[PDB]
Amino acid sequence: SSDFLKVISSKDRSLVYSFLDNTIDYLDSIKYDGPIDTDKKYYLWLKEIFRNYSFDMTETQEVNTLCGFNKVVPWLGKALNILNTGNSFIEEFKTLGPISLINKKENITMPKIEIDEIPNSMLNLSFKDLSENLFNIFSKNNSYFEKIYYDFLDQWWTQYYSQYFDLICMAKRSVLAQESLIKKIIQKKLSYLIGNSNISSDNLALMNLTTTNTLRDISNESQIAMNNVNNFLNNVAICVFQTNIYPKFISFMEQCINNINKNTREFIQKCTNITENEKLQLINQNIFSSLDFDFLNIENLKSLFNSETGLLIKEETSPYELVLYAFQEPGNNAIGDASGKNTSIEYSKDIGLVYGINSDALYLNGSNQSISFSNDFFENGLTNSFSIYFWLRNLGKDTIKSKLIGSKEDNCGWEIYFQDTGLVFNMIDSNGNEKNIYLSDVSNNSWHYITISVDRLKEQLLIFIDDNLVANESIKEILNIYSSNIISLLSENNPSYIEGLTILNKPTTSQEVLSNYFKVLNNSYIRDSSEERLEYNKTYQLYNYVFSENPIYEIKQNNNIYLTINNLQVSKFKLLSINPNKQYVQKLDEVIISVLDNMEKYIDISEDNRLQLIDNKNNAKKMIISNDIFISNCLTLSYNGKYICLSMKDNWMICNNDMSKYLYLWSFK
Amino acid sequence: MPFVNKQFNYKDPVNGVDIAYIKIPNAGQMQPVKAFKIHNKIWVIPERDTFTNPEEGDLNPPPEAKQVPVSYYDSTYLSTDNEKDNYLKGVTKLFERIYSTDLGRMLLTSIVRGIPFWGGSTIDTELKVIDTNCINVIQPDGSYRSEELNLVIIGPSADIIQFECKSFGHEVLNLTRNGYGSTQYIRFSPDFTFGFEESLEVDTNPLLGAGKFATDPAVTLAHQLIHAGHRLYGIAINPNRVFKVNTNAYYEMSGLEVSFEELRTFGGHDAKFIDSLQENEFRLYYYNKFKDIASTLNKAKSIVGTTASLQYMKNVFKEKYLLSEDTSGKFSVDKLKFDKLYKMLTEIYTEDNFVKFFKVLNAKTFLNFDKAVFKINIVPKVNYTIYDGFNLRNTNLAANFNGQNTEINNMNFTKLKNFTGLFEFYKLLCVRGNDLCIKVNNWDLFFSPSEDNFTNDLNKGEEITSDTNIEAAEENISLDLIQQYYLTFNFDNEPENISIENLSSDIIGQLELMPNIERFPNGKKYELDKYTMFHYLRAQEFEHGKSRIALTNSVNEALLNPSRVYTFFSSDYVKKVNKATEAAMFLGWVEQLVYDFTDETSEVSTTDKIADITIIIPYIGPALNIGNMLYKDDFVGALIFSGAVILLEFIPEIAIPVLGTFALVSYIANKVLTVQTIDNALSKRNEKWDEVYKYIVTNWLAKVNTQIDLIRKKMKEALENQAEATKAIINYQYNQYTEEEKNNINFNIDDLSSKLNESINKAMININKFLNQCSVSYLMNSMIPYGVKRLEDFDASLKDALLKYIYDNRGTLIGQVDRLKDKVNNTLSTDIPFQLSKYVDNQRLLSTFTEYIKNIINTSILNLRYESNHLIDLSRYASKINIGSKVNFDPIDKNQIQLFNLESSKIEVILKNAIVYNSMYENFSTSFWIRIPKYFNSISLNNEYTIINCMENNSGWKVSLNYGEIIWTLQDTQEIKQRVVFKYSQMINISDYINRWIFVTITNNRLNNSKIYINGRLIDQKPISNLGNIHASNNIMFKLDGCRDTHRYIWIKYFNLFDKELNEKEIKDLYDNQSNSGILKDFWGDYLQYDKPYYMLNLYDPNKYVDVNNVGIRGYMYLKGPRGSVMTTNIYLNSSLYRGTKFIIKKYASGNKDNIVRNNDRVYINVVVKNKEYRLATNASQAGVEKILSALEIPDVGNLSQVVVMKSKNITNKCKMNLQDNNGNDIGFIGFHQFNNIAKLVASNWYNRQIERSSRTLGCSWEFIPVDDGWGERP
Repeated sequence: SSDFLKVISSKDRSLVYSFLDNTIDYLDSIKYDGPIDTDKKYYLWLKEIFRNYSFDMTETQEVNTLCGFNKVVPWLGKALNILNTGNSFIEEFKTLGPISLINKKENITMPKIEIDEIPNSMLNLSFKDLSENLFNIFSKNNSYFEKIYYDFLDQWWTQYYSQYFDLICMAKRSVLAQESLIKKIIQKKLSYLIGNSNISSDNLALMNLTTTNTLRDISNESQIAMNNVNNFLNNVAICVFQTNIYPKFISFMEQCINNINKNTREFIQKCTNITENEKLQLINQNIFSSLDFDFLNIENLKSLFNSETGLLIKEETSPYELVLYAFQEPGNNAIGDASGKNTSIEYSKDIGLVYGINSDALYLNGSNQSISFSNDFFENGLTNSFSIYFWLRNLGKDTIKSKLIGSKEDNCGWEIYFQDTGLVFNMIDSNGNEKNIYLSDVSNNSWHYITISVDRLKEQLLIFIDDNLVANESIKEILNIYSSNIISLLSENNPSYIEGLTILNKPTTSQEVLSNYFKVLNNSYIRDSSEERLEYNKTYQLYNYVFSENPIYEIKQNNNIYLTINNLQVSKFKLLSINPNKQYVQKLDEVIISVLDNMEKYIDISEDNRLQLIDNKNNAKKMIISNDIFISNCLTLSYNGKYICLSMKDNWMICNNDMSKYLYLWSFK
Repeated sequence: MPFVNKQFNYKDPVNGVDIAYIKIPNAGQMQPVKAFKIHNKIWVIPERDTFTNPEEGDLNPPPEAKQVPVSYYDSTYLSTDNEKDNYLKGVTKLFERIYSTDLGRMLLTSIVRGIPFWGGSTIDTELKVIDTNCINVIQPDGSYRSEELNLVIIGPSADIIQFECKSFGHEVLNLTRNGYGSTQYIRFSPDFTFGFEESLEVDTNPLLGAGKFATDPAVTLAHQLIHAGHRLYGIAINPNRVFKVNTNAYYEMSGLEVSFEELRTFGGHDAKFIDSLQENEFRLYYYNKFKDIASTLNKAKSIVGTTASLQYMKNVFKEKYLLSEDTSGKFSVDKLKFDKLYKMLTEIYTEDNFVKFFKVLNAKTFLNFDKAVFKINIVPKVNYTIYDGFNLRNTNLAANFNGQNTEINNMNFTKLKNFTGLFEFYKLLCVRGNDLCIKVNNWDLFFSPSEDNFTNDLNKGEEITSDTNIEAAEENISLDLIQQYYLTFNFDNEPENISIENLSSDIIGQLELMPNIERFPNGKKYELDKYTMFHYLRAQEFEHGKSRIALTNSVNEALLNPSRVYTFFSSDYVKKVNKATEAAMFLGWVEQLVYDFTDETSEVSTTDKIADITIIIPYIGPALNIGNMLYKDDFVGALIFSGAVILLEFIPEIAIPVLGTFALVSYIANKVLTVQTIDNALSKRNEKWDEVYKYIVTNWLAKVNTQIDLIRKKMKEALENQAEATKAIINYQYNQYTEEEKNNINFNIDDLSSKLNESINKAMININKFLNQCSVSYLMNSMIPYGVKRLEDFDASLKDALLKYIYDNRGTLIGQVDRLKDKVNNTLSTDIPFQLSKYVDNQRLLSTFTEYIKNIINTSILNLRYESNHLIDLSRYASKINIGSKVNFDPIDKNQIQLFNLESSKIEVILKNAIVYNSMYENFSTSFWIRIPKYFNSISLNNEYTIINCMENNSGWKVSLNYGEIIWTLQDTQEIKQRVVFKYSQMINISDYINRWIFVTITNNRLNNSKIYINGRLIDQKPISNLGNIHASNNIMFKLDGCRDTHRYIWIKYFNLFDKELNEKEIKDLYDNQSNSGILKDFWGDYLQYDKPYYMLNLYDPNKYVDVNNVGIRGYMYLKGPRGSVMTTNIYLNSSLYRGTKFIIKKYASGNKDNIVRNNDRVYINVVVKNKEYRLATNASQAGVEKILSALEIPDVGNLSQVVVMKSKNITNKCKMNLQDNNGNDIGFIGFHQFNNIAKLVASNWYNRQIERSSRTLGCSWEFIPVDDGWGERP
């Protein structure tokens, strides 16, 4: 119902009070709807009920109050009878302030405090000893003011935060009551359909299995709402301390410092062994101002509530269902799950590990190399949002639709296969609805960061390759996709490198994908065009960002050899370091560029800043390699603050900085 | 290589080579006019154009006003010799400015090279120069010569701002369209400019000034010049091709006249109002014209009218048209070369690319109608620069496109009377009743294209052959490709100024007859059953006068009374403004009004129910009566239920045809041809997907995006009207007071206007995000699915057809029919997703976050950094820096300033007087990394000393220090002061603030609390809403002013000062960016360095320190305590940080001599036992997941693993030490494990398995403490 007065006044004892306007309205809309005869209608009804419940519970709104930006959770007004008089909870919360959320609002009393006056025995003391005693008095007074602040903090807790935590616990209990009511509705509908329908028995079994997972997801959404209300009320209590307790502490301390300053000034003016100038010096040296009792610290006030219980809950309910980790130990290779969940891994013991982008990556032959990840959440269902992202580098050329990875039980589930030179993402539900999407230019012997986000709340399918939103579809017409608990990595017919496989139980947004991409890429490493790791003593070939299709050629002119593009034998490029113990090329390091001729030659910058080829080993000077974190592998070569850029048409390279930025960019292959 | 070879003066004597009298082609006869040759075949006539067209021989304004939104008419302009000299100087300057950029250089090179073709011969074997494409230059001696030229710049026609191209055609040909070309006369006036309004850049520059901006005249000259260049190559779209616009409905505009050539020239989103079908049509048509010209050149035998050789003319026209020459000299038009040339001329030389290269602020779409006329002056370098335009560098004008603002840079723009007066070309909109009627300007209304402009051949079936080629993708034009073509552009070839036979003394020529355009109806009256955006926006208007005006939410009364203004705000706002304010609380009342305005206008309503739309802006509802109904919550619910369809004034009439099936020609007994045919079928299917998506995108751009941009502009007008009405009411209240009371209050309207404009700017960035989301949502949800459905039907049809095709050829393909069948089934069962970023480059996430960080760093009004060998401002202002002699810089990181307690150790920053803080309301922020040593002497107690001072005459802001305290202080003019303090106590074992680098940030919202953040997290905040006018110091002093301690110093770096209140996430990003995640740190915060001993600390157990049990193979490392404590009474008490053994980082895989440790560095680690070093070595042969870690003699390390990989993560200045052997095996992170009662040092892979971090795992986080003088404790 939606009327607590009517709920109590209901003599029939039939209605039960609730505050889920979306769910209540949805139930009112399908009040005259036709009966749910088949499993498809049941899936539609269950998904709609889950979505309405999650939009009713987890919804929050940011509001700007006298204390900052706060996540006001609107349903508390209809959960704990907090300011129901106004039009909305938020309007009352703003026009009345945080202090209105509690009953007893004027509770702070001044602690009973005694401060020792300056002893008279110091009258016959020398200037230095009197000053030292005054310094000790100053230190003790500061410590006493800190103690008064701690007493005020404890008083604010015990008096004001007690009521707010009563609100917290009552609101959590209300959320649990609503969750139990919703689960009651779900179970009664499911039992009625089992007992009074002609649905096939296997469909009833799958319906039960799916309803279990839906109930688990409802529990997760309830936990999200509980965390939301907890954080909102914690912030409100801290802001109450800001706006109500601290000004009183400040006023009391202002009076106290005024009195202590008066006493100390009188004592100094009464001293006999002190000159007038020294009297003024001591008077101005031992004054108290607002800088001495200004103990407010927001980080400590918000860090009171941090605890080991919070960390354990946070890591136990971590969205990371699976995060594959891999490394090489002397003797063998260790591959497994690092998410802390119960996900079991069964992998073929012939899978090697080779360094990928940031960590090791599994190398798959494509025929007999199999990995199987078992986890209950992998079964998916009607109303669980999830996300799959990883690093993929194909080493095949097969156009045949060859399975890469996914969970597919009896044609039901999700999967991703190689196809043509790209990928295919397939989502098949029990009812037969299929979402089939094709991704182009993915299998290129290059690393690509693949992300899929299935969001059952807004019913959105997001697919990112590298860092581009390559697909944004609606899965509003996809019902239960219950599959096996096993996710299988096979990568049929294509040997490949797979790194950082990760499955989350939460949808992923574009910002998170961009952040993960740049965070993994920006590990102070120099990458060639193949997204791999550039290294020393490897025969590369140089290309420009603007002229990536046009390589670099070596040609003889003016008794020298110069490198240029053509609008010609392609030059071979290597990088050399000073230390022979360095293998890969890291960002921000010195390099000597080398060209493999009949006898090896090095690079140099001539007077005209042209790039000349020399034979002297020590005459070649050291350039600096850098790049931009916004770009994966477009590195830049510099020397003494001046980069290397393409010259004007005449097209060699020049060390000048009076042209466009695109000219400094380079790449290797 | 300057564009003009010499300085030209209008009073210079004639020369007959560059400065001379000339006679242009004309209908009858006229006197020669003085003209100047600026470049090869480019002339300038500093005179009003009154002779190129006899129809415009009068400078008096025509009886009918032009159907142009912006107009101006005066005759006395360009009548004096001084004015003509000014005109010449401005034209030359704009030409130089265009030539400065690479795009302009390419355009001018093509203009010079683009000589009109010689087609004045009736004999087909002779090339005769057309008479009308030359000029008669009078030699000084009396005789006259005839010279061929490409372009001639001339003065404007009767309308000064009517910049247009003119030319003289042949007897019957159309030289501007047949590829011949003709001489171009541009009626350009560099002494005037338009005034428009821009709003889409508030996302990038949130400090845009109010009023109208002024178009850079160089942009206008580039537009006219490329229009003339299109004329020169004879590829101009026929003017009869006009974008048709619907007109019947009331919300529709009375009309619009834009050519397809104008849309081609504008570029950007204007160039995509043309479907690929018509683009290919035009390209093929001009390809045919070029092939005709090539054929005409092939049948040439000799030349007429000059002594030039035949081969020379062949080469000249080959270079102009990029023709191909065979061994026999025959000329043919290569498809690739013509394609590249047409791309260069049409989709590269667009105005949008010129705006990108000039880095100026120009209206992106032609629908952005210019509003006013501004007289300017560009020759004085103090007013306009070649490389910078109105936005003078290193000045106030450089920042935020301010130099183009006509209310701020008011000395450079003079407002002029617009002859297209208010309500001249308009429509009357009436709501039935009395029937309330308003007038809305013609260019104020909605623009809707007609469906005729969108034609497609999708319904046309296509026949597939084996050798069929698949066209390349239509990539968007970016600066990468422009630079690509500039690199290969040939700038060396130039036309020769050959001498031709003398022509007639009076050249007879007639300008081409452009089609006569019928004027759209004027004064048309409509009637409505309800209000609209137009009525609602007009209800927000008012008049300036002496009558009190009131803000009332009732639209009807506001329409009925000019003294009442409709506002879409709450009743609280209207009650507050309406009620009379007494003199006492006027300033408080104004502050309340400012807060209510900045709150309600910035109101947001985030939602998660709908898929892509995240935020909603409720007040859009009542602002423009968008959709229907009245309640804001009604609008929010309707938008949730329906979507973007409510926003649009009209529903687009999308019509996607049934896709033409592909017919495959059967090939018999040829497997290769058959497989090629089916592969081409699939590729053509993919191309079909791409082109139907492109068609839908163009439809959305032409029919939906324009509506959204119009709504955005109308919302901007609504916000501006709200601010103007509120400010007028405030001004009336202020004027009601007496003069003495006005003297009492330091009330400046300018600061109020700036604050309200900034609040409107924030509201507008919110509205822009909301409308962009709504437009993309409508595109993805109501237009794409129709195309997807048609594509799926086409896929099924072609799937069946290709299955039949492969069935019919079972004999030809034996065995490989199953492969083909499954391949067809798989390829046709998939979908190609609609990636909008492939067609429009406005929706890239990388651009979004790059602009985010750019706005973080470049909005700083002071970005003081040390670069090269000097410390200087790096912002848009480059303020003056004075460095004292005793200011030290860290040799290892020369950006870490050190300031002592000395008079000659100070950094004085002289700010531009336009950025010094003198404002009652302006928000501002500052940030810097500071490092304050531990206080030692008791004199430091109660001894506050300013470190950064910008306080003048007891007013301004100052960062000051104190014992264990950092204070921020503000003091306005009224002497009332407010400070906010971060207190850190020194009586603690281990502290994160004592002699540690601290990222201090201060954000001051004059409507809210001024707050201080430490290390990225909020620490304190105090209210400053009552502070009045703060007038900061003109200079800013970096010195320790007041500290009695002689040895007290501070370290400071990265001092940035911003003009906006940084939000929390911006502060977090600043902290994690300036933290230099690529470089490891030590305990204090300095860069970790090789060959520098460090004491060890563990984050899990601070009380313990590292010690060796014994040296040898069987030895190990362990932790022991207690840490001890260093205390000086009543000042400090901390754990002793100089205990235990010391560690040294030694280079192993470092490829440079820099003594800086970066991420993932392979190194050795040495332990200093009794002032002797040992390698931190280990053996992997020992069992257990945690393997022991020991100290070993360096020569005796042998083959044992000793590689340590240094990892830095983001923080508590931690460092992670992975252990690996020579084979690159992760034998594990270094931490401690407890055996018996000894916490020995081990390496473990169990730490690697933990990625959740935080609790428990943290044992692996070490910290290195170098001996620093700040701590000062004895070792």
